[PDB]
Amino acid sequence: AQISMRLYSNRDRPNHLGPLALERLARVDDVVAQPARQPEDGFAASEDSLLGDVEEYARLFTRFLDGPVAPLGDAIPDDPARRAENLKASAYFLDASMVGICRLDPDDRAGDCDPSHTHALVFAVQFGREPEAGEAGAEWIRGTNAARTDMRCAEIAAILSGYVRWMGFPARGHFSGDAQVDLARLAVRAGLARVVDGVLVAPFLRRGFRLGVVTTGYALAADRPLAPEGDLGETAPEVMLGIDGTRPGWEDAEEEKRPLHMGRYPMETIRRVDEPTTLVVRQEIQRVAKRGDFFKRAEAGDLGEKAKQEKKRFPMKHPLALGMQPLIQNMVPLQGTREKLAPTGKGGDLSDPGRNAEAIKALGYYLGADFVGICRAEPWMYYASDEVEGKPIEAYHDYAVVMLIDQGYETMEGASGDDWISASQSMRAYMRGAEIAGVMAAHCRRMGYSARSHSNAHSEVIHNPAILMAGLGEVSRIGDTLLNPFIGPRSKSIVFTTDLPMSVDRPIDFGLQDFCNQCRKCARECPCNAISFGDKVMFNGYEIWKADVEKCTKYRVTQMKGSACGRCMKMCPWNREDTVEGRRLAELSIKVPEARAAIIAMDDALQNGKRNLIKRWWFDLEVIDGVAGAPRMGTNERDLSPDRGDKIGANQKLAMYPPRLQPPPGTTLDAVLPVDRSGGLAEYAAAETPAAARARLKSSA
Ligand code: B12
Ligand code: SF4
Ligand code: SF4
Ligand SMILES: [Cl-]
Ligand code: NA
Repeated sequence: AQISMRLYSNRDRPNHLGPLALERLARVDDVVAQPARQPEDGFAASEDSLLGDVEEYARLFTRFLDGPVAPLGDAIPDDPARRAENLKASAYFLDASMVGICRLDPDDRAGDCDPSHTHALVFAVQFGREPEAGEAGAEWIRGTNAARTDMRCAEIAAILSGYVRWMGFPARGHFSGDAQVDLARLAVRAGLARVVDGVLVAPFLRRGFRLGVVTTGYALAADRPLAPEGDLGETAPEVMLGIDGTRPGWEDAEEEKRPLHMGRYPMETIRRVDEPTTLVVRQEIQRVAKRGDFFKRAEAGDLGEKAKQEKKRFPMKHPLALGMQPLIQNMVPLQGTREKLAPTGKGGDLSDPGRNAEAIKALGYYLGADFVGICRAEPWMYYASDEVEGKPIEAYHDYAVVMLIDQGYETMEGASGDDWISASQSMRAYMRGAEIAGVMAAHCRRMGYSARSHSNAHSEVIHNPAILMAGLGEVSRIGDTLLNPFIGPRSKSIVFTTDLPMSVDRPIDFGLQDFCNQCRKCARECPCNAISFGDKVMFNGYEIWKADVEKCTKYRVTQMKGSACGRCMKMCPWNREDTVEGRRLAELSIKVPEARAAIIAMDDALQNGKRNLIKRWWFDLEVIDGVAGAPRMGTNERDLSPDRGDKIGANQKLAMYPPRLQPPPGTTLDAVLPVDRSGGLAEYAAAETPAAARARLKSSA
């Protein structure tokens, strides 16, 4: 029934080409400049609207369009064609819609622009889809598209300019809200648009778009403008069908037939159940100090000196991740309120919780979420106490809005999972989520409903049980990661809590317990053997495959041949391309139990998980002592591993750290609690089986 996905794989298409067939458009060497403006919204935004909130995050991102420049090291590639590919691939990684590069002339440097800048990276972001007339949340969104899309342009320009600054080259970001150059002119010269009746028109971006620019003296290979008159070739048969793995020409129209609140993926086709597919015993779940998060344990010294020394650095070794850091850290003060608010009367009719749910979903999809779900924020989902002052955390809000951001299939295909780009994949998703949820929570507060977002930089809730209760994933063998039937385990979640009354979603059942029970690929491929090859256990009141969080923490924080790790997400059979056959393999896994073992086995026989060298678009750069250079100890380039054989389930002994082996509630980062590994190993051997738990509970039912 869903026929918008691609027929053809993009496995041989380098990332710098992007998802659109820009290389098949008619181009010429030069065009005559003419006056032009960016697309704008058709209607005006009310005070019920989100406008003030996206404007605030744009202003925040504006502070990072310029910054300090690092010292130039010895490891930046000289070739401007290679530089151009890398930087275009970077923009597409950050979800630019269309990217091009041009030279800056003297008339461009005659304004406030740095006279050393000779090149411009120009990118467009397409307008978001908006709800139709009469749909829930239409008043929240109408008239906000240029400001919403400007926000995303500032964000991307700030990250990319900061990335070039960390490589040792001055660079400045620009967008409508703060520009030293003529954006519309540069968009024409870089080949993204043409002028129609004084307004820019971009092939393929039929909803409208906004522009961002990074100017720099980092020399880049330039592009050519579009042929100025006549048909560009956007509906040629190779383009329409997406032969090279590009977006099919009918996808826009087909997508617009789904209500915005339903998302892009057909989650309405997955079975719902009232209780999760795995046992949750709420009366037996103890709340955990934030100080027990194993990154906080590492920071405090619980895992030894090396882990402590590397804690702040480990995800910020690559210059691209360093470009994101300022945005991530400075969104934290904007996360929101814990105190009750009074309804303000803004936001339209909020009396139907079913419609409030649809409005919130539409809002998340508009802003860029891949999935949106809603659950009750149960008290046991909040941490017991904060790690800084040690004060109790209250269960202050009623609902959790959970959103998933796809970490990116095509980048992960090129990667080892634990190489130089790994943490940049995590941070992009963390950054994008934090932005979306910050805006959404601010809108709730505008309507007089208390709301706070919960980011990688500062959460007061554990995301996992909210992902489970919101019906966005099932418990997987990976352990501390939940798996979605369409994007697999390839996601970062963001949560914001709120008091806005909403209908809640239900847990999902797509057969994963049976599937993971017959598969061991993640376990086999984990560089530190942290994933369980055995059966599910009870842990702090719930059934789970408990990974060894001490082993995984130490590997991610301290391994030196990349930046952190997410290899388990890469190796999973459910991590697949968004094509007709890929979707079909997932459908079969869901609908046909007798096919699962074959799918599991063929995933290895066909070498899924092999590194695709065409997709390796990033530079292997490690910042040490403030300077980018070649990796000091090398780079992980892992391939598929052989079996551990047949008895590994019975032989592997992992350590678990339920509340009794954690720093108690009220413990702060000022105290040290050496991790009790021998006790955690014994605790795992003593864990109740889920069968025994069900038997025990039944005797009190
Ligand atoms: C610290 C941390 C880690 C640490 C330490 C985890 C720990 N247990 O201390 C380590 C290094 C192990 C880790 C690893 C990774 N993590 Co991590 N991490 C966190 C973080 C920031 C805090 C977790 C926490 O507080 N743990 C301390 C206590 C609560 O741990 P716990 O008692 O052992 O409980 C864990 C689970 O059992 C589960 N949980 C708790 N209560 C309940 C109840 C039920 C019913 C269920 C089903 C589960 C569940 O949540 C906890 C996750 O650590 C969260 C984000 C967040 N705020 O939740 C993510 C988070 C869990 N990580 C995530 C991911 C993706 C990863 C990696 C894949 C790394 C990467 N490249 O992205 C790996 C996966 C490791 C694995 N095998 O599963 C995602 C998972 C998303 C998803 N799809 O489910 C999260 C939610 C971050 C995010 N916003 O997306 N991470
Ligand atoms: S790799 Fe196999 S076992 Fe591990 S999570 Fe994916 S499907 Fe489950
Ligand atoms: S469990 Fe940790 S170390 Fe193992 S693959 Fe996953 S992220 Fe890497
Ligand atoms: Cl994590
Ligand atoms: Na795969």
